[PDB]
Amino acid sequence: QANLMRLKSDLFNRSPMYPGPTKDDPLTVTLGFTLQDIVKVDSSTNEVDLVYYEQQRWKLNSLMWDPNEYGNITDFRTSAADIWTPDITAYSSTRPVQVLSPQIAVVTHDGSVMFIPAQRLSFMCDPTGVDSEEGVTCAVKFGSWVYSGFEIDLKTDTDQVDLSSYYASSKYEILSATQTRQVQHYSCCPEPYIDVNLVVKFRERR
Amino acid sequence: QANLMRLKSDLFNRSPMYPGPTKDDPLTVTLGFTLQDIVKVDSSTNEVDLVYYEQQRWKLNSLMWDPNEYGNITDFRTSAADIWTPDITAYSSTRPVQVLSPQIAVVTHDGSVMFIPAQRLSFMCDPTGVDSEEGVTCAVKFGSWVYSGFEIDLKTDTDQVDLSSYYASSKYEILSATQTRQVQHYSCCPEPYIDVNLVVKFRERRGNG
Amino acid sequence: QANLMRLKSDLFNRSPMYPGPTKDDPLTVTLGFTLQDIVKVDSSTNEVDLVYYEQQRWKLNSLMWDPNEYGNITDFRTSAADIWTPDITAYSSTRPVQVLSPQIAVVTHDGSVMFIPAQRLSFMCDPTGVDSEEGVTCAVKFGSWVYSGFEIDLKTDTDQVDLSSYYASSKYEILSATQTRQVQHYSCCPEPYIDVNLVVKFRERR
Amino acid sequence: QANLMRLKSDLFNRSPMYPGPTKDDPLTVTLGFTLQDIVKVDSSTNEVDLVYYEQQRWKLNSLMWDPNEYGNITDFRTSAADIWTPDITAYSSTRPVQVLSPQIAVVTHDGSVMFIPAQRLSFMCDPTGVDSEEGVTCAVKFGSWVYSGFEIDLKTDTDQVDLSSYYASSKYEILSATQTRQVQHYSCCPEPYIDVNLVVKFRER
Amino acid sequence: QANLMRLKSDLFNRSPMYPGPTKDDPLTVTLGFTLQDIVKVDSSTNEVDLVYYEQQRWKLNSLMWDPNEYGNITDFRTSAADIWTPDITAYSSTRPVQVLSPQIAVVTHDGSVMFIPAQRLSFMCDPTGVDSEEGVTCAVKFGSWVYSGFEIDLKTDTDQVDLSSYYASSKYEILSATQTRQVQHYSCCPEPYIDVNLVVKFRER
Ligand SMILES: NC(=O)c1ccc(-c2cc([C@H]3C[C@@H]4CC[C@H]3N4)cnc2F)cc1
Ligand SMILES: NC(=O)c1ccc(-c2cc([C@H]3C[C@@H]4CC[C@H]3N4)cnc2F)cc1
Ligand SMILES: NC(=O)c1ccc(-c2cc([C@H]3C[C@@H]4CC[C@H]3N4)cnc2F)cc1
Ligand SMILES: NC(=O)c1ccc(-c2cc([C@H]3C[C@@H]4CC[C@H]3N4)cnc2F)cc1
Ligand SMILES: NC(=O)c1ccc(-c2cc([C@H]3C[C@@H]4CC[C@H]3N4)cnc2F)cc1
Ligand SMILES: *[C@@H]1O[C@H](CO)[C@@H](O)[C@H](O)[C@H]1NC(C)=O
Ligand SMILES: *[C@@H]1O[C@H](CO)[C@@H](O)[C@H](O)[C@H]1NC(C)=O
Ligand SMILES: O=C([O-])C(=O)[O-]
Repeated sequence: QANLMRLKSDLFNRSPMYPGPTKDDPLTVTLGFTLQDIVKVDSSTNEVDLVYYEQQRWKLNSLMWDPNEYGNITDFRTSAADIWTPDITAYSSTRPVQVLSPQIAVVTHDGSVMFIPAQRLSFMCDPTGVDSEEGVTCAVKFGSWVYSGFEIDLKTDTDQVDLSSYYASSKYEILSATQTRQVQHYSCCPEPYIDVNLVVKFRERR
Repeated sequence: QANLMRLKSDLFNRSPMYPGPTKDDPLTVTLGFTLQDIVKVDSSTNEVDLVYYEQQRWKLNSLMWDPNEYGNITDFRTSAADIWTPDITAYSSTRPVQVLSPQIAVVTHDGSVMFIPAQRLSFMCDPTGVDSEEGVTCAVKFGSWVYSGFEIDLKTDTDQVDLSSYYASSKYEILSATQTRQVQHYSCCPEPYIDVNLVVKFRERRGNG
Repeated sequence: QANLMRLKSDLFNRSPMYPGPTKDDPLTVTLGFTLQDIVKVDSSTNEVDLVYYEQQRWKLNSLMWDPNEYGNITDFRTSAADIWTPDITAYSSTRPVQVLSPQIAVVTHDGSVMFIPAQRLSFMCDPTGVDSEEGVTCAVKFGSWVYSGFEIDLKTDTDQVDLSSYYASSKYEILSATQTRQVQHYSCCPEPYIDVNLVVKFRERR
Repeated sequence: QANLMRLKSDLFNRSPMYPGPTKDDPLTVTLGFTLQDIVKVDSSTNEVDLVYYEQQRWKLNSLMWDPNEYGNITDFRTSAADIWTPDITAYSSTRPVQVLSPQIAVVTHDGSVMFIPAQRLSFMCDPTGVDSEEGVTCAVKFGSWVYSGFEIDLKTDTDQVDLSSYYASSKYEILSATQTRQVQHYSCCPEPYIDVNLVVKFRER
Repeated sequence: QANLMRLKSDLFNRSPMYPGPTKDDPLTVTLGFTLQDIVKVDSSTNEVDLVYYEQQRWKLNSLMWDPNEYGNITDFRTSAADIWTPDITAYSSTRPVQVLSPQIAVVTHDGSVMFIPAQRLSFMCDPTGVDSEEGVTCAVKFGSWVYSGFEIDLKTDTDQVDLSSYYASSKYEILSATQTRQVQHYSCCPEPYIDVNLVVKFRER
């Protein structure tokens, strides 16, 4: 309708696109995971496949509007191609991430943005011992590929992974799943990089 | 020809694209399934592969026209890129959906749209006992990913899935299948979300009953 | 060369694209198949894989020209993305069709268009018995996905599938292969739909 | 830098794109193969997988220039999307060809173009006997899909396939590899079609 | 924000895009590898699968700017499609390379560009004997596909591959990993081509 069409036009067609965060105007991205299934374990390559969805949240000044000038609209759905999105990357993936959900985000009038992509990820993980009582632990770090802590900081609202949608007839049951902010120093690069460490302990269901 | 070119120019070139539904102007989408084949079952990963086509139907005021002004055209075929389509998503898929049919919809002069994508889906299903007489039951929810019940509502014209085109020499025979509207509350989000729940009961092709 | 550049400019840049057939201006598409190979049979999923090319031919008034006004040019090759092409679809496929030839068509001065895509198709077929003398029969319907018989009719020039290019060292030999126009109704839709039914009888090579 | 930006602007941004060859102005494409590996043999489906690169060469008047008018530039690299390229197709492929090299060509001042795509190809081949001393022979034709011999002719500079880059630890050794022009008639079509027939004899190492 | 939007507009919207290096304006690209995992070995096809990231660095005058004129910005992140990038190719790949990281580079005020793509590569490698204590050695050359040594030269900062992110529970342990500039003369082409040779010696853990 007319009001939403005006708002989208005023936000996206007038200005050039947001060029991303800088040292003077840094950005904090909130991350959270909802784990749906450990689909597959490969003991001959030490790869494990997860299905999850990842809640991403950030805020920009350039996406603010006054609701009363646009028919009391407080939020709207928009294609993720119309906006900047953070370059969050699994640091130990072995295949390109597969997208399982529409590339659509929600923008709120205060400038906040929320994007919740469902994904299937293959990553490095040794499953030896998964058929035992103690189970096995594996971890994967999620963070910006190209932005140091001076441009992108991360945090979580909770260190507990949401397990309320976990597939009840999975081959594997979860013993614990946590999501924790940490600071990393890489050999390539003298600046600190932030990531959220997803740590999942699991075993064969029996 | 001339009259259709004129109609498509007037609908798509003059105005900006429809920005999707809102709370003030919500939308109801009708869904229905025609199940063609259960292609395979993976008992080591609890994945099942379905081939089906999915009838989607909705109505917009912005796609209305008077047929008298356009050579009595009452409908037309158009690329699904030319129009908004609902973001209907399987909630327990394990692979991206594969598209098996041309991305083309039919628009009618009252503003109603019909779009019938044929798809192959891998989703989460435990096939233990599929080789029994009783068979196994599995389910997958289809609904909007991003829109709550305040912007998108769903319904079916019937709760009976169409099985009249099911592949007769499939490895799996279908005993029954239903498609039912339901309301969901996810822990991420306070608003109700609407889905259609596809339930399929099946077993390895034998037989008895 | 100057004449062809003029012709293509006059046909494609002076007008909007052809919007496809209608009830008032319907179209007949001629189909024929040339079967190259039955590559693979999967008896665990009842899928079979063919390689073939599919001659498509139709005629539009909007693609006519006088050869004497364009240096006696009687036909030309053009990208299939520059023209409308029919949405011919296999009705029992189990995977997206794979394209094995360049997406180029030939337009003739009478307005006729010929497009001959080579394809690999996986489709529903029970191969049980293929290792016997009687072999096995399988079938797949090809037709428009969205256009009824009132907008697109189909026909064939012959009911015999061309086997003159069939791979002589294939695992499978062809006993017969036919292509036949059919009409039927679907529950979705009030009008009849036209298809061409590809019926192939084959057995393991002896 | 400035002289190359001028030359490219003058060749591509002025005139419309080359519309391909015609009966009045036909084109000869030179083909040659460099075989890197026979990677895979599937005896259950009679498919074989090659990795190779394929030298394609042709010449157009609309790509000519005088070096002296452009800072002594005698050739340049450009995206293969910026130009027309020939629709050379394997006639017995069973999968889409996989592209293993960047889509960049080299244009020279006489109007000649050279494009050398690296490719992995699955094609129809019965490998029964590959484990013997005699080995097995397999063949695949490369030619235009849509142009007859009246618009596109083919040739080779040599009948021998270049084997100097063949992988020394491949499962298969090459006994011979030739590339030969031939004329073909298909039942679809009354005109002759030209192809280069790649014939490779090989056995297990 | 305002200053970065001005700078990007001034670098990418004012001028035509860089047309790549020439003989009069050659370019040197620095390469370095960080090996993360030997994921897979296929002893029936002699293919091996590596996961790594590859640091690429080069420098262009046309990407230079004065920080004082742009709010003291010394560098910025930009999409790799907005800039020219070198066509670095693995010369013995058997499949298209898979991209595992965002296609974003960092440009610095002196005109230097750094791009560090994460990749998965299948390449030709005989793994027979990987289950022994001696292990096996494999090599793959990385260089420009279309530019000779007269337009693109390569170098490394160090001969030693970075193994500090190597997956500790990999099926395979690394015995050595080096990256070495070499000069190649191919039978197709009479000019020298530069590559960096990645040599990895490994065995089952
Ligand atoms: N300040 C700079 O000039 C700069 C900063 C960062 C990079 C950069 C770093 C990286 C690495 C940091 C972490 C660890 C591996 C990968 N992600 C990737 N891509 C990049 F472009 C390049 C140049
Ligand atoms: N009111 C808001 O600001 C809002 C509303 C909806 C979302 C949103 C929700 C979702 C979730 C709802 C259901 C359950 C999981 C996924 N599908 C996905 N993507 C989204 F953008 C984000 C923000
Ligand atoms: N008259 C209309 O409003 C109309 C007509 C046709 C369609 C339509 C039909 C179909 C079905 C007909 C055949 C059988 C399955 C699929 N192909 C697919 N896609 C479509 F858009 C939709 C609406
Ligand atoms: N003269 C014409 O009107 C004409 C000429 C050629 C074609 C054509 C031929 C072909 C076949 C010839 C060879 C054998 C299989 C495939 N390549 C493919 N695609 C085409 F468009 C169509 C129409
Ligand atoms: N000067 C020229 O006319 C020229 C120069 C280079 C090429 C060229 C070379 C190559 C080869 C060099 C290395 C060895 C195999 C492949 N990569 C690939 N693609 C190309 F376009 C073509 C023409
Ligand atoms: C928006 O809010 C105002 C203030 O409460 C109200 O009067 C008005 O009816 C609302 N709706 C529109 C469409 O303006
Ligand atoms: C081109 O080559 C000539 C002859 O060697 C040389 O004298 C001249 O300086 C060159 N011109 C340019 C513009 O580089
Ligand atoms: O004539 C036709 O082609 C028709 O009516 O479909």
